[PDB]
Amino acid sequence: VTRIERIGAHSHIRGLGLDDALEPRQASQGMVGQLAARRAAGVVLEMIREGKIAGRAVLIAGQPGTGKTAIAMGMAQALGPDTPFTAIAGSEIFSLEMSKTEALTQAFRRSIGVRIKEETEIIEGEVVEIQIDRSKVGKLTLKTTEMETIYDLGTKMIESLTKDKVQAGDVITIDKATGKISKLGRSFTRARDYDAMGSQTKFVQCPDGELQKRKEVVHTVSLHEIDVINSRTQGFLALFSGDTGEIKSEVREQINAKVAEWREEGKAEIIPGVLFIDEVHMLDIESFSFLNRALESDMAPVLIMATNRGITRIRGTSYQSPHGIPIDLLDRLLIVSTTPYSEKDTKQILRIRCEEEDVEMSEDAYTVLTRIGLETSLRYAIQLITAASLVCRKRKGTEVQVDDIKRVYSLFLDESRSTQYMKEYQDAFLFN
Amino acid sequence: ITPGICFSTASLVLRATDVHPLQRIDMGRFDLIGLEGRVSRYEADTFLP
Amino acid sequence: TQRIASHSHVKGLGLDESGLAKQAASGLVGQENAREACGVIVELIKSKKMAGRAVLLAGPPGTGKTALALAIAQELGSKVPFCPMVGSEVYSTEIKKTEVLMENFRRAIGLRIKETKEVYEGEVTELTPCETTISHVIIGLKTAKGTKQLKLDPSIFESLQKERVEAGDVIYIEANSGAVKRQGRCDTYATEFDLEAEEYVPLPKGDVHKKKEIIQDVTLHDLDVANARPQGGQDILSMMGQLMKPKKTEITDKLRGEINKVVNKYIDQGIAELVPGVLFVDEVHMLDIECFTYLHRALESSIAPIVIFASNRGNCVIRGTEDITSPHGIPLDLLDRVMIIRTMLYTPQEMKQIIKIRAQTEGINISEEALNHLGEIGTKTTLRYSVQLLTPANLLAKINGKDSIEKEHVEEISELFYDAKSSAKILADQQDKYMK
Amino acid sequence: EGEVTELTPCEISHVIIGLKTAKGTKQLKLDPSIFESLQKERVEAGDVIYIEANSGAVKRQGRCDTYATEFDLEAEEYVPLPKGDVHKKKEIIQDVTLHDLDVANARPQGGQDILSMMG
Amino acid sequence: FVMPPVEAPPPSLHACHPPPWLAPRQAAFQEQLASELWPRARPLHRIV
Amino acid sequence: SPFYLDSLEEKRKRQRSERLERIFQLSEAHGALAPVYGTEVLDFCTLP
Ligand SMILES: Nc1ncnc2c1ncn2[C@@H]1O[C@H](COP(=O)(O)OP(=O)(O)O)[C@@H](O)[C@H]1O
Ligand SMILES: Nc1ncnc2c1ncn2[C@@H]1O[C@H](COP(=O)(O)OP(=O)(O)O)[C@@H](O)[C@H]1O
Ligand SMILES: [Mg+2]
Repeated sequence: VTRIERIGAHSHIRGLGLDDALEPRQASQGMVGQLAARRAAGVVLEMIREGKIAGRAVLIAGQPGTGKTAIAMGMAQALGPDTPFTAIAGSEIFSLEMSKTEALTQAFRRSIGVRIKEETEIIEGEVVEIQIDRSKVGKLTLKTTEMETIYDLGTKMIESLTKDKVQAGDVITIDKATGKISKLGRSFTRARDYDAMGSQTKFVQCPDGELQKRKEVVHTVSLHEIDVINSRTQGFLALFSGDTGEIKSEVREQINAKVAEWREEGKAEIIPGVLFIDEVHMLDIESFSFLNRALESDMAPVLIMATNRGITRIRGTSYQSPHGIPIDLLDRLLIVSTTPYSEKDTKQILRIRCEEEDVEMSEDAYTVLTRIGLETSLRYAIQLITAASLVCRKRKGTEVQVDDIKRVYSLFLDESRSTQYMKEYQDAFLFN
Repeated sequence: ITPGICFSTASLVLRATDVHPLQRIDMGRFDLIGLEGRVSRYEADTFLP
Repeated sequence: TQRIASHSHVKGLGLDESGLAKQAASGLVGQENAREACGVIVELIKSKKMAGRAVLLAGPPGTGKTALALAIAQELGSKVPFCPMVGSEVYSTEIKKTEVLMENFRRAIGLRIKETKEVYEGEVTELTPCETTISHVIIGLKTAKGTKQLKLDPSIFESLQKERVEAGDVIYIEANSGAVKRQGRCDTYATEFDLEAEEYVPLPKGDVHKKKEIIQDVTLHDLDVANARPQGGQDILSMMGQLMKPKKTEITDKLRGEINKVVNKYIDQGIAELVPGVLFVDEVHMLDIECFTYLHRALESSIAPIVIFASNRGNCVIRGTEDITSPHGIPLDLLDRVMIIRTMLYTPQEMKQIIKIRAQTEGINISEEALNHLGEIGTKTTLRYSVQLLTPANLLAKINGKDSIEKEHVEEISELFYDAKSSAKILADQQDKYMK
Repeated sequence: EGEVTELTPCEISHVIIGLKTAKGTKQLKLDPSIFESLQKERVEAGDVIYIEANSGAVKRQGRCDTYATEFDLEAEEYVPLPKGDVHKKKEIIQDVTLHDLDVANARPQGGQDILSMMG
Repeated sequence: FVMPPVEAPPPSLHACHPPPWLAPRQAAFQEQLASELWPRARPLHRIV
Repeated sequence: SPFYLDSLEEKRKRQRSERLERIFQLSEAHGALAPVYGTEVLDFCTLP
């Protein structure tokens, strides 16, 4: 069937294609060429996995179509889902709700994962009888398939039971430490054959085993999630709405201290991750200045960046800098350069894309498409793969031929041909 | 002290968003935010399975 | 659509079974190559396996880019989500531009859910809670086809008491959720008082138990906004939140991923179907550099829809930049990621065909000489001006007592109204008098 | 306007109030909102109160002067008995602008309900 | 001491045949909100 | 059992089967979703 995840621009990439010595294979895990860049990415990946060093920045720079986002997706895939990988674009830090520096702080704190581990004793059973004498004192009877006992209730326990409207036949769990009662379900009897059911009622089997049980919960949360939880009274709602605002720095310092205390106590573990900012040249000079000192914290993730700009103008200034990035930040980061692909590399990438899309192409078609990709662009050839597959299927064919590629080349124009045709009729278009 | 403004509208307007139950699906099967503060990890992971 | 819009005559791309474009079909005249390209794009959208592919329709104004997009939408059908947006709609005062773009992206992705709904509806003849607390609720519902006794979950009693449900009221109960709506009193009790402020409703006609199997389409954005804020809630904070002004919020990527997981679960179960759909961005040149940069990332997602752009600009300045010019107002990096469909200008014969089609769509009879004069006017000034002259000319014909447009009516309308070029000439001849 | 002689709730609970002045006595039945306002003003038997029927605004002015000798330290402000009638109607000229009406009807605060305070 | 020159109740929505459930729901919501919040508004009595 | 009717009992047992199927489907539907965070995680992460 068709799931929500479909063939995208980087669906064929499963990893960086390296061996145990971080030597890149020519074509492994869906990546072709970029040997030096892939080796550098693997070194950075080992640095991320060790987690010892904080606030390391790497910039993937190169011409468009040279595999920068491909390398970033390969790094994300090779890194486990356990380790956080926050991928944002440069334009996403311009928010109407929070400042640019707040957006960058939240992006930094989303990239550090905290794995928590709480062990809690609970009582779990089906309610048999609740007798309350008069809201002063009462008794509660709970049962399993192998056990049954009666409990003496106090004032607060009676109030909590009356508030939750616990009745007979309900399967509930009670936390011994805090006394909070959550209802799991109700048992099914012959008399409970309802014709209409409430939105929260559900029928479950009576629990087996022993009435007293230990509950172990292990989950991975980020620092930003703890900040949002502790920002306001019902801050967990902002984890859905996103209406977080600007969290106070004192709250962040308290949460860092508390997380360190948990890590010392053994109740939590830190998993530093990666923050990938794609098209960083969109960041303003203020954002770069903030990044300069944000990476210097002991709770800063690895900052991977990718730009395709030459010596251009920094946003918010009139200065020219080699990547659109001020040289002060560029001195804080290692630059990984991507080289343009050759004819063989382009053909191998086209083969991988065809395999991903399940398209059969003749060798002459591959030669023509590789020539087109060298002449126009690699992405144009990749799109022509699917266009030619569709056209071939339209004429009830099974293998894409050169005629199909020529047909889709005539139907769909690249940038150069469109620009030429526009220049031919320049006066027709508006605001030249 | 002034009397309030009495704004009169068509009775059909107040039923514009209303959809009959036989004409709409149950949106509670996608309710993730409603589970917060009410459903625990124990129930979802260990008990119900 | 009773009223006639600008593209009310576009019924499809007009292709044949081989994908080739007929000269005049489905309300489209000419643009054969563009129509064939749009047919290939429609075949791409139907074959749901591709995500994030983007298409640009580039050509001079009035060449039919919007008409081609609407023809694509008609060819797909109402079952595929076609979300039309204008590039200037991203400048919201509540959320950032990237949030608007992602919301539209999620709007384009559709989810089809097949479900059988059960509702118990009828006049209440008995409402008896059974004490053991309340073990269950016994209700008696009456319809024209009989009476049914129902055992209710005790949680529904709170809903029944809140709605103030008594004997003689017409209610419905949802089997899956227990929701109760008291939709008035039965009209058999309308005479129980001479003056009560009650809404009396006829007794339902069918059975008490009504079953309907329905297929409803929802988009991912609907689930996102459904999970952005809580609903209901008897707590004080929830109630005070109900009074708060509803404002669009920057929905988190965590919530997006969780909703994607839920959708995948229901797809695997077999109760959901995915319809990738199409997002059409018109006047894309109104986007600034930040929007284009974000589109670079958004289009590369494995979850994004097919996006169709349209631009009539030539070599113009990108909106967010100082002096950077690009071929269509679109950065070369985004142009590298799109397949460009080129629309050409129309010959006089094609213009006459389009004018005739517009006349037929607007219910206007036009003579051959009037049509030829209109075509000459369109060649002189613009196709849009000639199309816009049909209805006023028909009105003058109707006033004069004629059921058809003659040449004199077209001449009179051309005298009454001016096109852009004539008005600009008048303005240039009287520069001093007009405001600067 | 008068001294409160009886404050009897009538079950939402209405209030039956008895007011006396130097000219007479009258018993009135008032809305539950007025009873809530009287409770908020801590009006008890013997207090001189002012009620505006148009706005439902209840003001407690003080304990009646006749009780100012009972104690030596009561922590009360005493007010003389009203010398007119219990029920009065006064016609006055109000100077308002169109903007004032627009503001009053756009951010209403005349209902004295919870929703007005919330807004 | 500052008093608004004019005081008005909120605009009321009137329909000939409204949904018979809207008004009871609004009344219940207002009643619950008042019962939960009016005791907390007593300190502002002198200001009001 | 002189007044026994086979059709009425067949209808009643079909109704009982439908009711049981509805109970099963609703019980499965009302506990299918797992929380994004959960009560335990939120309680752990919530400082005083
Ligand atoms: N080394 C590679 N192996 C496989 N595919 C690649 C490689 N480099 C680039 N591509 C493909 O080329 C397309 C554009 O490259 P990408 O890295 O996404 O953007 P850019 O390099 O221009 O920043 C992607 O769809 C990607 O799959
Ligand atoms: N090839 C065509 N066939 C039929 N109608 C057309 C064609 N091209 C344009 N039109 C009509 O002309 C009008 C203006 O065209 P429009 O779609 O606005 O062009 P653009 O989008 O380039 O401005 C539309 O109402 C459209 O229906
Ligand atoms: Mg890239």
